[PDB]
Amino acid sequence: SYQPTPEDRFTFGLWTVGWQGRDPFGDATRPALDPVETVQRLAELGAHGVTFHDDDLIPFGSSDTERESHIKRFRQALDATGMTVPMATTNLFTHPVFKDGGFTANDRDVRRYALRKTIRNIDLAVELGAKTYVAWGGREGAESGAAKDVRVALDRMKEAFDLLGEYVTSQGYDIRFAIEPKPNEPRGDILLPTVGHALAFIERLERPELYGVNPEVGHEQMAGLNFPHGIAQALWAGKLFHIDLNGQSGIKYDQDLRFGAGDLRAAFWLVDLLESAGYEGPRHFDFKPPRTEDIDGVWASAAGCMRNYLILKERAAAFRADPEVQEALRASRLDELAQPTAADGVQELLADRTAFEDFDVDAAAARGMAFERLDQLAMDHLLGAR
Amino acid sequence: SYQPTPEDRFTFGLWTVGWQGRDPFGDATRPALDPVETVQRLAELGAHGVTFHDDDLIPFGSSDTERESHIKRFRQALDATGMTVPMATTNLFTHPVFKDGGFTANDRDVRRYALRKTIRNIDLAVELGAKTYVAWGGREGAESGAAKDVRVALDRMKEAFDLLGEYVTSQGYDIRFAIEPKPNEPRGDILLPTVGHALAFIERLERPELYGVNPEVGHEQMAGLNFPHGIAQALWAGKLFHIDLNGQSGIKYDQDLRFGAGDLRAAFWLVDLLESAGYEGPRHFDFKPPRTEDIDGVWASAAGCMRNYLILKERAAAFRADPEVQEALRASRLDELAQPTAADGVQELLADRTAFEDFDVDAAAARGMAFERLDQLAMDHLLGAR
Amino acid sequence: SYQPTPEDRFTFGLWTVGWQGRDPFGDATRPALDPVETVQRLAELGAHGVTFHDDDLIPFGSSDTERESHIKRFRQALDATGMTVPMATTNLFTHPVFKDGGFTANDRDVRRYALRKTIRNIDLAVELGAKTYVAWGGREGAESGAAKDVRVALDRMKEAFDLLGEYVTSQGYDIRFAIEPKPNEPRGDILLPTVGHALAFIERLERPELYGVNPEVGHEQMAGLNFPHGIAQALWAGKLFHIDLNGQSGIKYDQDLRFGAGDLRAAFWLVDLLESAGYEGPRHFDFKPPRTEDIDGVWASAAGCMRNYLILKERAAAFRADPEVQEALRASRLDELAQPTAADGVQELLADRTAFEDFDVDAAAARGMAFERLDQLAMDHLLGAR
Amino acid sequence: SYQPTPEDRFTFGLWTVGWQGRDPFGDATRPALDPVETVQRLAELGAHGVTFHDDDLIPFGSSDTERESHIKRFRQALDATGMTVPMATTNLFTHPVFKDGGFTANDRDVRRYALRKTIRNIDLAVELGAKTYVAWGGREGAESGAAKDVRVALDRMKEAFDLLGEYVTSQGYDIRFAIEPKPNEPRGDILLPTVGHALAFIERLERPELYGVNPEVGHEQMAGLNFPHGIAQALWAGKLFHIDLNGQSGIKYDQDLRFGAGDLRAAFWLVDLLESAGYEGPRHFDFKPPRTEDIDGVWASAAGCMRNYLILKERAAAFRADPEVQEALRASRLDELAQPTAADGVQELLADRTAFEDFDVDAAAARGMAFERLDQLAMDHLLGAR
Ligand SMILES: OC[C@@H](O)[C@H](O)[C@@H](O)CO
Ligand SMILES: OC[C@@H](O)[C@H](O)[C@@H](O)CO
Ligand SMILES: OC[C@@H](O)[C@H](O)[C@@H](O)CO
Ligand SMILES: OC[C@@H](O)[C@H](O)[C@@H](O)CO
Ligand SMILES: [Mn+2]
Ligand SMILES: [Mn+2]
Ligand SMILES: [Mn+2]
Ligand SMILES: [Mn+2]
Ligand SMILES: [Mn+2]
Ligand SMILES: [Mn+2]
Ligand SMILES: [Mn+2]
Ligand SMILES: [Mn+2]
Ligand code: NA
Ligand code: NA
Ligand code: NA
Ligand code: NA
Ligand code: NA
Ligand code: NA
Ligand code: NA
Ligand code: NA
Ligand SMILES: [O-]
Ligand SMILES: [O-]
Ligand SMILES: [O-]
Ligand SMILES: [O-]
Repeated sequence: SYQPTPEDRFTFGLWTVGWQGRDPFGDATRPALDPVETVQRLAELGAHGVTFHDDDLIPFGSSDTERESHIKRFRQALDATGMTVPMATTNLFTHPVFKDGGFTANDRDVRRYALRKTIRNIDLAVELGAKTYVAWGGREGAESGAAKDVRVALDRMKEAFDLLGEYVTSQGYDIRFAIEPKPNEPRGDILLPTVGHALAFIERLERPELYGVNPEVGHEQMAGLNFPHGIAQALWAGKLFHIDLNGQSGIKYDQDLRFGAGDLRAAFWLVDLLESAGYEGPRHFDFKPPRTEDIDGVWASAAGCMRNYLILKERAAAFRADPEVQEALRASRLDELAQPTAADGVQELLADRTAFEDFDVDAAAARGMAFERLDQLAMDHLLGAR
Repeated sequence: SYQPTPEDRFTFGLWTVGWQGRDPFGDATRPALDPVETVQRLAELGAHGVTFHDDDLIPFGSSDTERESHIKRFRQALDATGMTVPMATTNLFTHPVFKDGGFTANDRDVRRYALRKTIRNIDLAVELGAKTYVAWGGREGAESGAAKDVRVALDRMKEAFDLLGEYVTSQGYDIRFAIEPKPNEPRGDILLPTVGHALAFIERLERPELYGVNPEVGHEQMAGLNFPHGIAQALWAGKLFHIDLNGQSGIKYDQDLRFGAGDLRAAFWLVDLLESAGYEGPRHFDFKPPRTEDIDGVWASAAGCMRNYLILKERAAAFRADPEVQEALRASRLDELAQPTAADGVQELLADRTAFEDFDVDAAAARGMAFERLDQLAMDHLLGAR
Repeated sequence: SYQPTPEDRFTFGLWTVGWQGRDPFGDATRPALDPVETVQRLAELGAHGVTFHDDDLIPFGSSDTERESHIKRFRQALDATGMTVPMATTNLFTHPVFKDGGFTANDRDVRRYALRKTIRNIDLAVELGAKTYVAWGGREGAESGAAKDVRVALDRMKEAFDLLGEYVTSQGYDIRFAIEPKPNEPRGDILLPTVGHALAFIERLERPELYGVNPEVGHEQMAGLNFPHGIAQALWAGKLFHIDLNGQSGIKYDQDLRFGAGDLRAAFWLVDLLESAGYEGPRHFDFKPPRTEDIDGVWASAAGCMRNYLILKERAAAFRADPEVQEALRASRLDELAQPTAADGVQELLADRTAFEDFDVDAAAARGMAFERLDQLAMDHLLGAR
Repeated sequence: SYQPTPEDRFTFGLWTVGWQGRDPFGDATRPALDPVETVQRLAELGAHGVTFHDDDLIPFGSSDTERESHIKRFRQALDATGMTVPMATTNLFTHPVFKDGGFTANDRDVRRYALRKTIRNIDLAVELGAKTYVAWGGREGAESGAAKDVRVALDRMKEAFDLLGEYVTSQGYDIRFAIEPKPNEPRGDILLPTVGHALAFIERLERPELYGVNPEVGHEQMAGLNFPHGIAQALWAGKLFHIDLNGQSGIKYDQDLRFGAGDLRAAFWLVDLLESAGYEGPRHFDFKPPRTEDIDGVWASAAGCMRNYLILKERAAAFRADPEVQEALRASRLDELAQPTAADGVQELLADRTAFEDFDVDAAAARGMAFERLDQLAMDHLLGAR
C-alpha cells in the first residue's frame, strides 16, 4: 500500500538526502553522498527525479575537466535508472562572497558574478531536461535597517531577473523561473518574504510570463501563514510553477521535516488542493533527514515523504467523494460561493431592494454556516475514522 | 518641542480614541464618544483629520432622518475646526451577518449586501472629501480548510472590487481604494494576509490603477515580517495609498498600541523610509488607547502617537544628514547598490571575464560590509547619544 | 464508534458551548444559553460534567435571592442528569474593575475585592463537588514596562494564593487550586506565561501541596511551545491537577478551536501521554464553537471534541501495543533512556575509563537513532494506514 | 561618553567575537581567532572578562600536552591584561556524539561521557576563577514525539545535575550552576524551554541552592515572551546567577544580534530592572557579530554591546530619578502595588464590608490607570526627548 512509482512525480534535491547534518550548533553527522548513489537509491524508492544546485553536482571551483566528469557520471546514473531532472537551481548563498546577497549584494561585482554563475547553470539545467529553474534568494535581505535600501534592492532584483529572461529568450530555451520566498534565515529578514510578495514582484518584471513561484511549506509557516491558502492564491494567479514539500513545527528556524510531519492538517489540505486543482508539476521534497539519523534513516525519511503524500491523497479523495461531504459542502454554501455575486452588473445591484433596503440581515445572520460538521467529516476522513 | 500641527497630516479613526475597551475577555471600560467631541479634541491636539467606518459615524440601522442628523452634526464639527476627512471605510465585520465575510461570504445574498453597504458609504466619503477608501476584509477567510475554497473566494473578491471600480468610474469620482491586509484575527486565517498578497491580488483586477494598499504596522508584525521592508515594496510598486500607524509587541493578537510602542526600531526605520520616499499621504493612527485608561489617558495616548512620529522624524533626519553616516553608507556600499548591475547588457556581461572567469571571489568575500558600525550610528542617533 | 459516555470523564465549561460569539471585531452571533439547557444537552452527548465561572452561573451583581434561584435550578439539572461539577473558577477578568488585574491589580482595594469574590465562589464550588479550583489570572500583567513591577506583583500574587490556601485549610475543604498560565491576551504580557513559570511560582507558596497547574493546549502553543512536553514536565512534578483541551492554529490570538483541530499531531502525542501516565482528572474542553455556527453547530463542535479524544486514544493505544513499535522504540534506545546514567555514583563514574578516556565517540556518533522510522510508524498509526 | 571600563563587569564568550560565520546555509566568513588575541582585544575595549566552552579554549581531542599548552597561553593573556573568567561551560552540542543530547541522550554511554566531559571542565573553570558554571542543554529534546519520553528524560537530567552537585560539594568548590533555557534550535523542541521551566526543574534537584538560571534575551524572545518579566521572576526566586545579553528580531532562529539591537524597548526595561534590583553578576554578551562583518566589524559590534548597555543604563536612571516619573508612578498606583493586600489576615478580610458588600466596583473601575502617560515619559527618556 502507498507504494510510490515514477508516475507519482516525486522528486528530491541532491542536498536533501545528501545533507550531512551540519546545523548552527553542530558538526556533520553523516558522510557526503555521491550524487550517483543518490540517484540510484531514490530510483529504488520509487522517485521520478532529482534536482540540484550547481554546487551540489559539481564542487565549487572545479576545473573544466573535473566539471565535465561530475556531469558525465551523473548523466549516466540518470540514464541508467530513468530518473529525470525537472528542476535545477543555483547556490547563491553558501560561499562567503554571497554574504550580503547574490543579485542584491551591495557590491556590484558580486551581483555580476551571481548572474554569471546562474547563467552557466541554466545552460546545464536545460541540457538535463529541467523545465523550471528555481531562484531562492536566501542572502537577499538584512540584519539591520540601513544596510539595505529595499527599494533599490528591488530595482537590482528586477534588473537581474529581467536579464535572465532576456538570456533564456535569446537562447530559445523553454525553461521558466520559479522564485522561492522565505521570510528569514539566513538573513534577519529576506526580501520577497512570502508567496504574496514574490507574486507581486513578478508582475513588475519585463516578461512576467516567464516567472512563477516555488513556495515551500515550511517557509510560509515561518510567518505563521496558511500554506494551502497561499498555494490557492498562487494557483489563482496561474503561477504555481513548482512546489517544495516538507514539514515545519511552527514559527521557528527552518526545520525541513519530512512531508506530513509538522502541521499534518495543513499537509492534508495542501494535497486536497493540489489534487483538485490538477497541479501538474513535480511533487518535490525539500527536506532534511534529521541529523539524528544514519544513512538508513535518510532513506526511511525520504520514503516517508512519499508515503505521506500518497496516504493524504487517498484521504482527500475519499473526503471529496463522500456523498455525506458533498451534502455538508452544500449545507455550508460552498456551492453558492461559486455563483457570481452580481453578474447582473452595477445598475441592477443598485436597484435591487433585496440587496439592501429589504434585506433581512437578522434572518441571514441566524443561518449557521455548519462549518464544524463539515470539518469533523474532514477530520474523520483524515484519520480513517469513517 | 515635537508639537504636532495640521501641517503634519496626522489623522485618527473615530474608532481609535473612541474604542470603549471591549476585548475578548472584557466589557467596556469607557463610555462611547460623540464623534463631535472626538473631532474637537483631536483638532486641539494638532491633528489634521479624522476617518470613519460607516457605522462609527451613523449607528447601524439608522433611519434616513437619523442618518442625516448624525452626518450634519459631524460636518459642522469638521467645518468649525478645519479638520479634514482624508479616508473612510465600511464596517464589513461587526454585524453577525458578516460572520463568514462580506465580499467573500459563502452566502450570495450577503455578498450583495456587503457591496451595497460599501457603495452607500463611498458616496458619503466622497462628499466629505476622502480621497482614499479603505477595505479591510477582516471576515474574509476561515477557521477550517473546507469552509472556504480560496480560489473561488478570490474570484468573488475580484468580482466585488471590480464592480466597485466600475461604480466609481461611472460616477466620475477621484477616490482610490486601499486594501488592508491582515494575517489573522478575527478569522483563523484572513485572505490577503500580507502586503505582498494584497499587491499581487491588485494586479489581477480590471482597473489596477484604482487600487493600492493600506498596510498596518501591527498587521505585518503579526506574521513576524519587517514592516519597513513591506512598505518599501509597496512604495516600489507605486501602491502606498494610505498607511495605518501603531505598535505591536510581536506575534500575538492585534494590540493596536500607540505608534512608537512595540517595535521601536521598526518605527524609526519606517519614519526614515516614509520621509526619504516623500510619502504624501495621511499619517493615520489605527490604534487603541489601552482599556486601562480613562478618557484623559485616551488623549494622552493619541498625543503620544504624534509625538513619537515627530521625535523619530527628527532622529531619522539627523541620521541621514550626519556626514559620519553618509561616509558609513559609502563604506557599506549603499551607493554601489544603486548602480545598475549590467546596464552594459547580456552579451557584454557574458564576455566580461571580470564577472566570472577572473573574478577573485576570496578578495571580494574578505571585504567586510561594515554594517555594524553603520547600525550603531543609527542606534546612537535614535537614542540621542551623539 | 467513538461514542462518549460519562465513564470517559469529559467536561465542558458553561462559557464554552455558551459563548455567544462576541470577538474583538464582532457582535454576538448566538443567544445566551440557560445553564440548565447546557447541562441537559451535554449529558445527552455523553459528557461527565460541567464547570463554571461564578458569573456564568449567577449573573454579576445578583441579589442574594436571585443567586439562590440560579443555583437551585442548576443543582436540579445536575441532579436530574447525573452530571457532575469537578472544577469551578472565578471570573477575575470581564468586569472593568479588573482592568489592571485581580490579585495583582495596582489598586489595593481591587486586590481585596478579587479575593472576596474568589472565596465566595470557592464555598459554592465545594458544595457542588468541585475538587479543583482553577485560577486564570488573565488580567495580571501589562502592556507597558513601568505599569507593573513584576517582582512586586509576584509578591501580591503569592500573598493572594497563600491566603486562599489558609482559607481552605481553616475550612477543612479537600479542594486544590490549579493555576492556569497563558502568555498574553487580554494583557500584552500575562504573568506566569507558561506551565514552567506557574510550576516555579507554586514552589514559593507557603503550602505548595495545595497548588498545581491547569495547562491549556492553545495557551502553550501561543508561545510556540510543545504542549505534550510541558504536560510531561507537569506530570513529572506531580502537578497536573486539571487540563484544558482545545485546538490552536499556531502563534496568534487564542482561538479555542475544538480539541483535535489545530495541531493534530500534538493532540495525538498529548493523548498518548495522558493515557500512558494514567492521568485521572477530568478531560475538560475549554473551547469555543466558532461564531460562524448556530446552536446545532455548537453541539456538533462539542461532540467533535470528545470524538477526537476517543479516536486519538484508540490510535495511541494501537501504536504503543504494536510489536513493530515496541521494537522501533528499542532500536531508538527509549529503553536505555530509562536506565540510570550513574547509579554506580560519582567515584565510580570518575574511575570508569569507558566513560571518557576509552570511550569511542566516533562509533557512538555513527549509530543512528532510527527516529524517523519510529515516527513514521506513529504517523501510520494516527492515520489508520497500518 | 559611554566608555566601558572593567568596573562595568562586561564579559564575552570566546565563541561570540570568535564566531567564524558558519550558518545553516553558509560557510565561514572570518578566520578562527586565537583566544589570546580575543583576551587582548576585549581588554582594550574595556571588558572585564571572558568566558569559554571547553572546546573553544582547547580543541576537541587534544592530547594532555596540547591541552596544557592552550591553557597556559590563555592564563598568561588573562594575567597580562587583568581579564577575568567569571563563567565557563561545556560544549555538549557540537560533536556528532551529542546528536540526541548529552545528559538526556537515549544512549547511556553518551550520558556518562557528557558528565565526564563536564566534570573535567568544572575543574578547569574553578582554577581560572569562574564562580558560575553554565549548562545549556541545546541537544536535549526532540524533533518527533516518540523519540524522547520527556518524563524519563527529566529523570536523567535531574540525575545528571544531582551528580554534578555531589561532585562540587565533595570537592569543596564555591561554584554554582546556571541552567540556560532555550525553546528550540538546534532541536525541534528543547527541554526546559523557558526561564520558568528551568526554575521549576531546579526545585526538584537534591541541592537546589546550587542551581540558578542563565537566561538569554533572545531565547525567551524565541517564545515571544517578555524577557524583563522573566528576569523579574528569576530575581523574585533568587535565581539570577548569570545572564546572557544580546538582541533578537522576534520569533525566528536564534540571531544573537548585539545587545540593544532587536527589541530595543525590552533592552531598556531589562537594564532598568537589573540596575534597580542591584544584580551583581557579569554583564555577559552571548552574541555573534553578523557574518557580513570582517574583524574590524567584530570589534565594533562587541563595543556596541557595551555602549548600548551604558546608554540604556543612563536613560533608565534618568527615568527613575525624574520627579515627573516618580509622580506618574504614584498616579498609576505603583506605590500601592507594594502594600500588602491583606496583612490584616483572612478573618479580617472576610469581615470587611469595604472589600465586597460595600465595595463600589463602578467607581473603582472608572479610575484610569494613567499607564499611557507613564509610558510616554519612559519613551521620552529612552529617546533623550526630555
Ligand atoms: O531554505 C532553503 C531553501 O528551501 C532552498 O533549499 C531552496 O529551495 C533552493 O536553494
Ligand atoms: O484590525 C482592524 C483593522 O486594522 C481595521 O481597523 C481597519 O483598518 C479598518 O476597518
Ligand atoms: O483564555 C481564557 C482561559 O482559557 C479561561 O477560559 C480559563 O480557563 C478560565 O477562566
Ligand atoms: O543558543 C546557544 C547558547 O546561547 C549558548 O551559547 C550557551 O549560552 C552556552 O553554551
Ligand atoms: Mn526550508
Ligand atoms: Mn526550498
Ligand atoms: Mn490592528
Ligand atoms: Mn488598520
Ligand atoms: Mn484559550
Ligand atoms: Mn482555559
Ligand atoms: Mn542565542
Ligand atoms: Mn547563551
Ligand atoms: Na558529483
Ligand atoms: Na523579465
Ligand atoms: Na454620530
Ligand atoms: Na477593477
Ligand atoms: Na443560571
Ligand atoms: Na500557600
Ligand atoms: Na586556545
Ligand atoms: Na542537586
Ligand atoms: O529548505
Ligand atoms: O487595528
Ligand atoms: O480559553
Ligand atoms: O547564543
